[PDB]
Amino acid sequence: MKTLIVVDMQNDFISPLGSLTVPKGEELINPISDLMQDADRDWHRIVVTRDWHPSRHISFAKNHKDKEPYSTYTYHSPRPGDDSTQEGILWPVHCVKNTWGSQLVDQIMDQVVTKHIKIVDKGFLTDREYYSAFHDIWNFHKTDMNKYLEKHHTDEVYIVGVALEYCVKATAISAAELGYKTTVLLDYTRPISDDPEVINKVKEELKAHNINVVDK
Ligand SMILES: [Mg+2]
Ligand SMILES: [Zn+2]
Repeated sequence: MKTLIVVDMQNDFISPLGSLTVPKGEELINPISDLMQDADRDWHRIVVTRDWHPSRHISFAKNHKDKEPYSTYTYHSPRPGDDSTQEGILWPVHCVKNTWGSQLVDQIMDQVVTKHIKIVDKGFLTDREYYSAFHDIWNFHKTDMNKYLEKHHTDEVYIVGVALEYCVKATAISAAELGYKTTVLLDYTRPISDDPEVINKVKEELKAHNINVVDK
């Protein structure tokens, strides 16, 4: 069956008042809300995801001496004895747990609360980045996502939300790797990068992982 995953539709990403606004992100609120309620889409289940960071999170530039937001940083595997590394971006503080910024945007939250929609939080471990809604960048900690999808007989995963080139892409790739027929509905996503070229690049990467990219 089909599960819709709505990725990180949170204030810090969507509102201009947010600390890490996705350009044109406000355009997604109503259409995604409509998508969630559209019976023609045959959603057996909907899952919404949230970045759920502590203020001391390793991904915030603020928590690093002599490093400013949007700078590059070398992350180190948290497993002891493992010494591999990954290139990453240090960010402005965003989606801190229990703050306005980490709240699902009103219109989505309203749906989640009244329809009792499953929430998956990621990014709460201080020591690592966590783009994918399925597991951290090391594939060390997993969320309950996969188990939830399995319980609910999911064979098709549809992904919408923000940011196209980060949490959306990472979640889509996880879903495909785990054997779900995965689709990204492009029109229901936005990149953080105000660069039109970024859309094409992601499109190609997704297709290379056998993920369907359609507009609507
Ligand atoms: Mg802003
Ligand atoms: Zn984040």
